[PDB]
Amino acid sequence: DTIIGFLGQPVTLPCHYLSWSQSRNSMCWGKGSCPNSKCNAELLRTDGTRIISRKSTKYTLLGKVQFGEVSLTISNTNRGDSGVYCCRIEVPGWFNDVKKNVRLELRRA
Ligand code: NA
Repeated sequence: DTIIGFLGQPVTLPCHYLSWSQSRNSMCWGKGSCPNSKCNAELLRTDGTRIISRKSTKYTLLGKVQFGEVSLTISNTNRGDSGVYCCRIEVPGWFNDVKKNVRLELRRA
């Protein structure tokens, strides 16, 4: 997946976990491709119901976390926001987290 967005404007990087369970799941977004464990350069983390942690108010989730609507919205993009991002759905048990890399390209307005 490559998302194309405009500089100075927001973008939404898509990430969905259809069978999300409030008592079982959690997730994080990070900058760079997903490492073996957790998120590198974490930008945002949820528990089962809500955002519990955030790098800054530049990053948010517009959808419902409870229903696995965990697409990341990045306000007011600049060139440094370009590149690969990691969306990581944390799943109970071992070696089974759903990891996904999303590339973001940005163009001049
Ligand atoms: Na796991």
